[PDB]
Amino acid sequence: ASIEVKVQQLDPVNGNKDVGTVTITESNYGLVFTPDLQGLSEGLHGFHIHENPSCEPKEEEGKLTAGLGAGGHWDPKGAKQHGYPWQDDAHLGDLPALTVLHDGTATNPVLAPRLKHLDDVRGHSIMIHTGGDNHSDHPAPLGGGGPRMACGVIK
Amino acid sequence: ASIEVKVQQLDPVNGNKDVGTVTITESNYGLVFTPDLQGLSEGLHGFHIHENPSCEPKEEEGKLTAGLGAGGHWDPKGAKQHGYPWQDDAHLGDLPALTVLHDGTATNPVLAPRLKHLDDVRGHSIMIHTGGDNHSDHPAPLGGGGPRMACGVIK
Ligand SMILES: [Cu+2]
Ligand SMILES: [Cu+]
Ligand SMILES: [Cu+]
Ligand SMILES: [Zn+2]
Ligand SMILES: [Zn+2]
Repeated sequence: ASIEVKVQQLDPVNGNKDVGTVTITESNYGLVFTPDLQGLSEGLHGFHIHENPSCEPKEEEGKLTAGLGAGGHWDPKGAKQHGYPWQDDAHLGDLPALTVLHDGTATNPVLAPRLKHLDDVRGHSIMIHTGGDNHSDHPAPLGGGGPRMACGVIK
Repeated sequence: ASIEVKVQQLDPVNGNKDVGTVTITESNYGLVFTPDLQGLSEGLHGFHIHENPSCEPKEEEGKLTAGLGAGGHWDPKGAKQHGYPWQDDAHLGDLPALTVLHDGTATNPVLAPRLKHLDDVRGHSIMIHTGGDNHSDHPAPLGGGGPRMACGVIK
């Protein structure tokens, strides 16, 4: 079983652009997210499951903000803090950082040990940030992910 | 946990050079390897625990080859197959690939779900290859890691 998520670079002005997919599979140690993306800025990128199954933008203080429609990091256990994928008292949506190579592609799979079944993540969104993820709210909030650069809805 | 492993770039001729550390800690989901490395080549690199507690070279067909003193991938359960970090019938030493950014640094931690206790890795070595890791023995053996670029002995 698997879930192929279509991911798009968010552009509230001229329209979202397809950048590939992220395929979710189950392993004996948790859900595995295998990316097949391209056209992205090289480096480490914050990667988390957000609460709403939406990648639409939302007006925030006069600005149509990319991906705000997805809401915050998925936190069904009410951890109320950003952490490591292997930290029990961190948002359940906190996944390992995504690696984008020099050529703008991302194909390295990552494991989210706290997620066990595919049905558990359906009805939410996967977000890729412009910044990275140090898995802490220190010194920057939410791992320093910053703006939402790409997103897909898990169905 | 906390075992700070000193890592060196391997050069049997010109001499080895310090490139930083890899700190190993225990999490509720397995051992976490947190790198703090510099001076490495950009890209994903094969990252595995090798059997011998040595990073010394060894003669291969008359050629003193970097890191061969470390032996092969640590495979205490006799999987005799290279695979994913979350694959039970793969070498127990198979870790997630290490990400080295454009600037040559690596700070992104990775989880090895099948390694449960610090002591299990003591008495072995941690290897960073020149090539990447597709977590398979095809089309290249041992994930295509190829030559051994950097290494550290786990005390
Ligand atoms: Cu680059
Ligand atoms: Cu996020
Ligand atoms: Cu290796
Ligand atoms: Zn979070
Ligand atoms: Zn292996």
